[PDB]
Amino acid sequence: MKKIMTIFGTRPEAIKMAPLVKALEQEKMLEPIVVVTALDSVLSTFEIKPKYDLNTLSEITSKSITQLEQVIQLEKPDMVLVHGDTMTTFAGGLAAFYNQVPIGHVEAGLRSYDKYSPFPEEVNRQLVGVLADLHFAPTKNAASHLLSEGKYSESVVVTGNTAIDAMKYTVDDNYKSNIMDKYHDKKFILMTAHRRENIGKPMENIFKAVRRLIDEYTDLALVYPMHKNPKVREVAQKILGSHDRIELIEPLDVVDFHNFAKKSYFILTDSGGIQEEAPSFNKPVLVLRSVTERPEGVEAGTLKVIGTNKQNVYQAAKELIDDERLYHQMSEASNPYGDGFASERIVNHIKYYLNLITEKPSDFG
Amino acid sequence: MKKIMTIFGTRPEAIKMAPLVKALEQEKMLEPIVVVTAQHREMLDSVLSTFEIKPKYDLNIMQTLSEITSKSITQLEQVIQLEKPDMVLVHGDTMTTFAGGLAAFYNQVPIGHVEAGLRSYDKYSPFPEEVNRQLVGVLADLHFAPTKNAASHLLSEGKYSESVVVTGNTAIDAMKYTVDDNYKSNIMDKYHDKKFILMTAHRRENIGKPMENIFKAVRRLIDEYTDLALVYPMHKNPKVREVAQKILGSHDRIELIEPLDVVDFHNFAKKSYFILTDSGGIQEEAPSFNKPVLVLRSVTERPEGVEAGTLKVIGTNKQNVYQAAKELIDDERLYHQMSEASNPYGDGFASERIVNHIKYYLNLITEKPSDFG
Ligand SMILES: O=c1ccn([C@@H]2O[C@H](COP(=O)(O)OP(=O)(O)O)[C@@H](O)[C@H]2O)c(=O)[nH]1
Ligand SMILES: O=c1ccn([C@@H]2O[C@H](COP(=O)(O)OP(=O)(O)O)[C@@H](O)[C@H]2O)c(=O)[nH]1
Repeated sequence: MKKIMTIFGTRPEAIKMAPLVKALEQEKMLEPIVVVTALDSVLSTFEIKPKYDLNTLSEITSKSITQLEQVIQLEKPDMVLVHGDTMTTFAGGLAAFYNQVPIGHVEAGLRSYDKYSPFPEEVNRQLVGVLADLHFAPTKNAASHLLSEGKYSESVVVTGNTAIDAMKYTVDDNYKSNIMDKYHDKKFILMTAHRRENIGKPMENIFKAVRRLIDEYTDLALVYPMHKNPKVREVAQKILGSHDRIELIEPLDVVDFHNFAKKSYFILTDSGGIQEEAPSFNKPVLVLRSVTERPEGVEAGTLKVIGTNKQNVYQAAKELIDDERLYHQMSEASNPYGDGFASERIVNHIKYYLNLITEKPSDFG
Repeated sequence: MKKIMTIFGTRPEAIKMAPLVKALEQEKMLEPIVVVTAQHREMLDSVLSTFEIKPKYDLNIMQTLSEITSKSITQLEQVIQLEKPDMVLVHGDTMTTFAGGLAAFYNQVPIGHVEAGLRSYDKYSPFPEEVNRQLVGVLADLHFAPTKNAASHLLSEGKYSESVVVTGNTAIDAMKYTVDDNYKSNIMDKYHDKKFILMTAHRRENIGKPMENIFKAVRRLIDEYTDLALVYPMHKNPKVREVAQKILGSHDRIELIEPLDVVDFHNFAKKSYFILTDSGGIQEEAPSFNKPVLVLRSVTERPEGVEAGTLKVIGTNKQNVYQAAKELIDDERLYHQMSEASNPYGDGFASERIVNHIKYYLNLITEKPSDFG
């Protein structure tokens, strides 16, 4: 009945938007129109078929704006939903605004308050914050950023992060894997590293710290689904290669990654999405960054921001291994990012906003 | 020297940026690189000749709002990468302002926002200007706020304290260049025995009935008051002109004319009885001419002139426009209250303050200018 356009252009966004597309599909009064800019394995896992598959930073924005406008004018959606902070999020929000279509921002209000870090993500989410009619903040902290900036009180709602909802479709407590069977008698670290700010010396530092832990603790193993970057793979192979307790593998599909994460000892990562998922797996996370836009997990105790200095990475992981009570406290901390029903809240906020229902959902929480 | 790129694309924007380009020219340590995008093409040239400015780049851009933005960002990036400016200056809230600010940001060039912080706090009014100035507020490194009220909007939104500076509006600086001692006009001479209303209206007012309402209210005042006249420099839009002709045409004491060059418009505004307009720029200039303004907008981002007393916001309802104008005509005390009010928008030296803030920011000078106000 009411057309809800969902625009997304990356695999991490597809994971976060997929459960919302399923909730919009299940809702009788709303019809989702899926637009991919833009991944295929995520779309098949959640059984989503895009209606549109489109397809310098200036050229990306320029092309995205005009093509998304063509799709918006053809479909005439009642609302456009954009996610987070990528080039597509801003281009989709701006094309919607120019066509006077209401905008819902999924995962609204994250802030580093530094224009050049993350670049261009910090500016993208701040620019979308200007356009959006509804801000689906994942946490009360993100909602406070928007309320303090002067966004209208009633337009800011706390729903939780849809990353936790996606886990309901992927986790299988009877999951099977030959790599997991190989390390049945080991405690494995699950590591991922993709941030441009960690290319070069940060990566060498991280790998030497992890290699030292692998040498010192014989019952430890490492599973590292590596980004395809040839330089980082060369560096990974020199420090971490030819070791039977280290698995240097390709990126995992989301079913395999979530099930690996659920069996890991702890996670080492610079990922934003893994920080929101990890507390629901009861897995401590050591965040390989110097600044965070997810302080909620730090306050809850689920994560610890350790930077990329070789000594700090090594010492922080060693403390997690040696102090079982600290490990258990980080594992048991509740997820401040959601309870798995963010999509249902978002759907009911959309219905309320479009005058299809009288009840407005309460803030998650 | 440092390269200061000044990007602007419309005649109103050229009027406000021209005195700043002249101050950047006069400044020994800075070089202005003038980039014009020409959404307004013909009228933009007479502004450039009045102030003696020759653009280094003249891009042909100018179509949906998406297409304008899409074309402007890539072409302005090409100019930014070729020139490698030390700072990009954008003005106000047009499509060029945002596209130039975004291309500068993607190339990590510092951004100075001339006329920063105006807010209606309504996403669809002015559309797309309110959103454009809010989007540029996210990108800018220096916010040259025209008034303390505009600076308060930026400070309340969380912009860094030292990045927000009050300079006054460059619209008042431009009026120093539009004085013509040998000024004459045959239209003014024809109405030497009349009190004329000077009216201007944007093309967007003709989407729905606002323009028709305004014109019927004004025609009624011309019919009722024989000593009144109307001077209306019309946008070229054929649809605007059909509606003007159909309501205000074939009428004694009404001049339906072409857009005026800025020297004539400023000199017509000084001899008018009062101004009837939806213009943003005229609201900032009018107090310096001691002229009352009836603002044809439902929401304003210029409350300073309302507080000072030169401006009254009256909307576009036919009865309200007619009653508000009739009250100005009948109540000489109220006309006097709106006339003698001081200008809260500037003193004519905003450009010098902007230039010294730029020098300070790029570490060329130690003194930071004080806040105008
Ligand atoms: O090999 C991998 C690594 C990550 N993930 C998932 O991808 C998201 C995180 O993506 P990434 O770290 O690349 O991006 P970020 O979240 O930092 O933007 C989370 O949902 C992870 O569970 C995945 O499916 N396979
Ligand atoms: O025929 C005209 C009408 C206006 N102006 C000037 O143009 C600016 C206002 O332009 P406009 O109202 O079209 O745009 P706005 O300010 O509303 O964006 C002010 O400097 C006016 O003095 C002009 O030179 N000639």
